[PDB]
Amino acid sequence: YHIDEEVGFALPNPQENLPDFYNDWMFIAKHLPDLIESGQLRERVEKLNMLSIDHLTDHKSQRLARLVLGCITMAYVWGKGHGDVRKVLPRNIAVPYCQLSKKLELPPILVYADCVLANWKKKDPNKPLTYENMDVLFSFRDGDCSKGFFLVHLLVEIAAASAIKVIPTVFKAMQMQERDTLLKALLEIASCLEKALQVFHQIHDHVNPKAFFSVLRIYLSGWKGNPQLSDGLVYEGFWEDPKEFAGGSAGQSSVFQCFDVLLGIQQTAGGGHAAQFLQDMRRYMPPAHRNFLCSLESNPSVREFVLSKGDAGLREAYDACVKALVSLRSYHLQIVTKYILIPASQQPLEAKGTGGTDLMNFLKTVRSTTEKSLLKEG
Ligand code: HEM
Ligand SMILES: N[C@@H](Cc1c[nH]c2ccccc12)C(=O)O
Ligand SMILES: OCCc1c[nH]c2ccccc12
Ligand SMILES: [C-]#N
Repeated sequence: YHIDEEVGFALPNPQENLPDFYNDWMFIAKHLPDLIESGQLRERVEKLNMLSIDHLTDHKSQRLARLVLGCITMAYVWGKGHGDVRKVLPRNIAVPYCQLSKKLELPPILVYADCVLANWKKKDPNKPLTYENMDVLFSFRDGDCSKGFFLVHLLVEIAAASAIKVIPTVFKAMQMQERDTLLKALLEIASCLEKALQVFHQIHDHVNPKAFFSVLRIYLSGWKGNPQLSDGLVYEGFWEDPKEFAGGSAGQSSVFQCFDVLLGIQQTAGGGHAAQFLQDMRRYMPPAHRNFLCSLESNPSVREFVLSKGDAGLREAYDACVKALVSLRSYHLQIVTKYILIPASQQPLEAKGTGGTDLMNFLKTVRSTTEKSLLKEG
């Protein structure tokens, strides 16, 4: 399902530079801070050629092109970020992006898989994976803190993906009726999620609230139920009409949905607005990751197994994992308070996320549903 023991769902060292045929593309993406502040970005994209996508070799190259075309499309649509919006996207950039998006089974807009999972490099390949030894490929503006913002996600993915290699043990242990193995395995998955919470903490160090809310957040925004492009973005040449597509969010990460599926926390059940979002966001993941969540869903329920056995140590191990998810979501709400709610209040009905959710009801519903799945002695 394209999963690595070392790095998780991220590409193990993604493609940094394209074939030379797409040098028009790579120049605009690499120098986005300057071109946007100059006010000359839109002319530079409007004055382009319609480059055909046939000469992109493999998956790693196509995933860099997604990121290049995606970043460019955001810089073009939003502009300097003040209100001057572009409701129509040029035929020269839009058609190859739509064609590349249809080939990779993704929507034509920047997603988590682009701007986090394909948007990094190792400085000194020998040394271990960390904030000092890592750097993003692309930023949007100067002082947008995109290095810290994107890489904190990637490091939390990596921390959480230590658990993903334990999953086959869990289902093998249930199938073979091996209780002690299943107990050990669940505690290891809990241990990984606790360590993922510690990796989360550094967002305060590497990301400034005002920088995030006012500068960066507008470039991660999309155009599905967005007042600025209410009908949607027009992909000229490729599509007849405007088309709505949700903006980027960590809700588009597979790691952060898979533990709910693993543990039998039914976030996607019920038909309410939150479940609908979390399901819909699986179409904003690359197909291999969508299949991982699928495969995991098709397995027998760990929850049902644990409740059936009348076993305290097994229930407690299971609860460790659920607690860890509740801790992450509770902390994420504190991050939302510092990085959205307070910044929004210093700005001269319902607050909307970049993905389009009613964020405070949404997030608390998702945390609530997680808490309800705590067993507590059967
Ligand atoms: C400045 C930092 C952050 C802000 C302001 C923020 C804000 C939000 C918002 C508003 C949503 C609701 C969905 C939407 O409409 O977009 C959301 C969902 C989510 N965020 Fe974040 N977020 C941040 C960082 C993170 C990080 C670092 C992670 C994980 C490593 C994360 C994981 C999630 C997940 C998994 C969801 C989906 C709902 C859930 O399962 O709890 N977020 N976030
Ligand atoms: N949904 C967040 C933005 C966000 C947080 N983490 C992300 C990761 C990728 C893309 C977007 C995001 C907001 O409304 O502010
Ligand atoms: O909202 C908290 C973010 C989150 C949900 N599930 C996860 C699993 C691993 C790491 C972070 C998360
Ligand atoms: C978090 N989006």
